[PDB]
Amino acid sequence: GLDSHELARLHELARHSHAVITRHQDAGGAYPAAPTFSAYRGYAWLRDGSFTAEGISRYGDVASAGRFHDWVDGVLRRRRGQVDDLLAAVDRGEVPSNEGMLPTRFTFDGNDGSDPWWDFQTDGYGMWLWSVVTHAARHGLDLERWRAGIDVAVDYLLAFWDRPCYDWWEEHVEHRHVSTLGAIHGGLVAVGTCAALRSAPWSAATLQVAARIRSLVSAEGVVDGHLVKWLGSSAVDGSLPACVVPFGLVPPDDDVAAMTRAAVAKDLDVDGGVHRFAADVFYGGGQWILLSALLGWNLAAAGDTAGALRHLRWIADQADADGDLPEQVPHHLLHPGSRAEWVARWGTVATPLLWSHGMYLILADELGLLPP
Ligand SMILES: [N+]
Repeated sequence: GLDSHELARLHELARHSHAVITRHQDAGGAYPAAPTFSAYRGYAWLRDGSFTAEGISRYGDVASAGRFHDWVDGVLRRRRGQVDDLLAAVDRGEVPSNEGMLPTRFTFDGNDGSDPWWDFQTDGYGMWLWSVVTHAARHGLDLERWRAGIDVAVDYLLAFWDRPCYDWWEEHVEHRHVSTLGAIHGGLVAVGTCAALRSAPWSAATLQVAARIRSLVSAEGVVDGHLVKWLGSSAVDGSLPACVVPFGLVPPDDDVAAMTRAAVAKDLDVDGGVHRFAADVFYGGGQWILLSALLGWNLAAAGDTAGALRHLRWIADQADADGDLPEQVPHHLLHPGSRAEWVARWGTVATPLLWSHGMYLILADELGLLPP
């Protein structure tokens, strides 16, 4: 199994992951993506923050995770009128432009941090529903604390789930991305199957829309037995295992789950470090900590503890002298000639990336390795 040498190092990286996340959590409750990376500093993402919050909730820091959910909830209640206006526009047949949608980046005070024409994404609102329900179930909490923000997110996603948008990586606005569909599905099934939310007006609708998402993925999101990066594509994306665990398009034991884990591993995993997609030129297309953790989580869930452990160890080997985990490492580059221009333009790779730490904690917990 694991010797005292490796257990001590993995425990310390878990302790440090909790510390770096809670040290950089904003006073208002937001988790930032990266406190010192030029292009990300000063902003929060619901994607990063939701997976971060789920690592912290598993770790057992109820107070920290709860302040994140408070933050998100209050940000979303503030958009009640914005969401109602977009729904009324749809009802009039005046479909709003990407420029009018809810944002991707948030400032720590809950304002738009970016222009959605350039980065419109719907996945983070589905990930937040999955996160807050999973947290409340784990710690026995009353979801009425965050219900009015849940209601905004649900209403928005029931309207806009089928809209093309940019993927997790802020690319390809014209497409419908399977890990985006998957994030929405996970959020909708989490609220639709939640006994505390049984009387919500949208209860039945969330499970009917989740079924519509699965129908779309069955028709256009599966090729040669595996999920694909966007509807109508043949290629895989490193984000796709999230459609198994945690978002539940198919269970871990399904043939499409197995075929998707094997395709991601064959096409994108080098020596334990998982690339985003074949064409990735961002910093040369490096190996992403959070994706090695996502694949490891999916292997643990399917009963492949050994494969899970190999990916955990790979991630632990990327910690720097202070125990900080970067976004990505360049040990294998898909497009080595593209790295220099990114380092010149934005600097050295985001380190720490809080989502890297959040995912480390999830995978550690899946393997029973959080300090006792
Ligand atoms: N699991």
